[PDB]
Amino acid sequence: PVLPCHVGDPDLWFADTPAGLEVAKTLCVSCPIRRQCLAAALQRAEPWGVWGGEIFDQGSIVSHKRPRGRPRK
Amino acid sequence: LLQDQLQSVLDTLSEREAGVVRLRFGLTDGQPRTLDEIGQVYGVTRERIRQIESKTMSKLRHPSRSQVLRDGTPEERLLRAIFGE
DNA sequence: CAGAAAATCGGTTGTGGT
DNA sequence: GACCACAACCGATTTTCT
Ligand code: SF4
Repeated sequence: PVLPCHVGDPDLWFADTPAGLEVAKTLCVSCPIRRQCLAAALQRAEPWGVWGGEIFDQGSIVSHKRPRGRPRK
Repeated sequence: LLQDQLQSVLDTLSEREAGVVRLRFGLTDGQPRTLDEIGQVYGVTRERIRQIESKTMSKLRHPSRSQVLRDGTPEERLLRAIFGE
């Protein structure tokens, strides 16, 4: 099988900006494996990265990664 | 054989990430290292090395790096620690 | 404008468990 | 004592709010 993650540079899926993670997350939408990827990553409680089209943070899904500074109100 | 291609994916990490896993699994000289020793080489504490190693293992599990490589020596143990038991 | 506040980051400390 | 997992904490920096 050919996967969208395996083309490019993989650190995109572990990108530090919320932007890079959103990019990788939309790249995952084309993956023939996606729901697998997600299930297995949840079942290993991955600490970070984008798996099956979702951002992970300490074993759960975070939807959006917080930016670096103080939050806008 | 095979030992080479993982040395490829190792080379997709930063030097500290790669070296931390190399030392942990004794890939270059057969001897696994303790977290403390590893910290001594990179000038940081053992706990920092543990955090680095956790995240790097997460990266190695990731299909972007691990999918091409699904096919008691230290490389055996590394592949084992990547996947299940 | 000038702080103050809130958050992440890379890292250490403290506690405790085999 | 050796080894390490977990959480709390720390100084720097970054961003935004008053
Ligand atoms: S679903 Fe899995 S393999 Fe596909 S792009 Fe996302 S993380 Fe990579």
